[PDB]
Amino acid sequence: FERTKPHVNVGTIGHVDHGKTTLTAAITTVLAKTYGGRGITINTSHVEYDTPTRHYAHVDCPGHADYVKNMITGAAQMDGAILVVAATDGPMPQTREHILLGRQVGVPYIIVFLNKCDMVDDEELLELVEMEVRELLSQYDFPGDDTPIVRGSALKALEGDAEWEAKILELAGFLDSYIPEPERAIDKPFLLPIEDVFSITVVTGRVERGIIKVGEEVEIVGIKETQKSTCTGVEMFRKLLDEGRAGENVGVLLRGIKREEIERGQVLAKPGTIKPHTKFESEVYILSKDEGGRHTPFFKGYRPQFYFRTTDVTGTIELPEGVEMVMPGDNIKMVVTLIHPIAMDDGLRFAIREGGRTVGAGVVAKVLG
Amino acid sequence: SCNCVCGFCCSX
Ligand SMILES: Nc1nc2c(ncn2[C@@H]2O[C@H](COP(=O)(O)OP(=O)(O)O)[C@@H](O)[C@H]2O)c(=O)[nH]1
Ligand SMILES: [Mg+2]
Repeated sequence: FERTKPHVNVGTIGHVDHGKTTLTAAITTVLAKTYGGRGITINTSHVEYDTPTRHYAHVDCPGHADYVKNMITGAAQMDGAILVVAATDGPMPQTREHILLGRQVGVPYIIVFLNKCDMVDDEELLELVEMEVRELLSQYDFPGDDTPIVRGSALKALEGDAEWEAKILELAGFLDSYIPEPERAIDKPFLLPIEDVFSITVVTGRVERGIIKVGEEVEIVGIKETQKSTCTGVEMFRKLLDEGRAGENVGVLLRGIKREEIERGQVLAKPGTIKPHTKFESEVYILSKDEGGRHTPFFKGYRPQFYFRTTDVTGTIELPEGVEMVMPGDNIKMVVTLIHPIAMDDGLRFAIREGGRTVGAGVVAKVLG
Repeated sequence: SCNCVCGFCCSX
C-alpha cells in the first residue's frame, strides 16, 4: 500500500522565531505516535511523515534568506505551505514576504498555524490575529477568507499535552483535506528540452513532462518561429521505444525537419501547450559576495545571461519603481526582455549568469509576450 | 541515436 500512497511536498514558512522548527517536530512526533511510519548554498531541514492516506516530504529552513533562496531556486518545492504565525507577535514582515514569495513562485495552497496560543488566552486577540492573516493572504491572491487556520501550540504539543496534540492532528487533517494531490509529471503536456541534434533529424534530451508517441504531432518552440512536425520514432540506449515518458533521456526522430531548423534552447512540446516569450516578470535572488556572486550592485542597463534549461539568452532588465540598484544578496521582482524568445510558462526557473559564473537565480512569475 | 547507460543520446 505505502508504495501506491501519494507523495505531497509541504513546508513551514513564516517569521523567524514564530515556531516553524518546533511545529515541524510537533508534526513528526504527533503523526509518528498516532499513525506510525547549483553554486548557491542550500540551507534546509528535511523530514518525512505520513497520514493514513498520504506521504509528506516536509521542508523547513533556518533563516529568512534560506526561504527566499530555496523558494526561488525550487530546492524548497511545496505543493502546500504551512504559514506559521505566533499569536504573541501577530503577522510580521517575513509572514508578508513569505506569502508574497509563495504567490510569485507558485506555491498553490497555504494553511495557517496560529502558534503560541498557550501564551494567549484571549479570543478577541486571536480573532484579531486571524483577521490580519486572512487579509494578508487575500492581498496576495490566496483565498484568505476560506483558508484553514489552526490555533495551537507547537511547544505544548511537542511537550506531550493531548489537548494541544489534537491541534497537530487537525493541521494534518487539513494537509490531507485541503491540499490536492499534485499533478504528476507524466500527466502534464509533453515537454522535452533539446540537448543534442543529429541527422540520420533526431533531437535528444530528458522528457520533462508528459509522453511522446510515434505518429503524434510535436511543436519545436523557442528561439525562431514555431515549427510543427510529426514524431517518426523514439529511441533509447539503441533500443527503439513505442513512446517516450517523463524522466527518460530519449531521442526523437522528427519528420522533414533538417538539422539547421533546430537551435539550442528550443523545446519539443505537445502542439499549442507552451508559447515562446521575450518578456516576463520574475522573482529573482542575486547571490551575495560570500556565495561567489557579484561584488557590487547592478543598475538598470545590466545585460546578463539568462540560462533557460539548455542555453544562455542575453536579456535587459526593468527594476521596480523606486529601485535604482540591486545589491548582491537582494531578491527583487525583475521585468526581463530577452533578445531571442524562449518557450515559457509561469514557474519556469532560470539562472542569471556572467560568463561561466551563476550570479543569480530566478523564477518566471508572469509571462508577458 | 547514441547513448547507452546514462547520457543524452539517440536514434530513430
Ligand atoms: N510558548 C511557546 N513557545 C513556543 C511555541 N512554539 C515555539 N516556541 C518557542 O519559540 C522559540 C522559537 O521557535 P522556533 O521553532 O525555533 O522558531 P522558528 O525560527 O520559526 O523556527 C523557541 O524558544 C521555542 O521553544 C509555542 O507554541 N509556545
Ligand atoms: Mg526554525
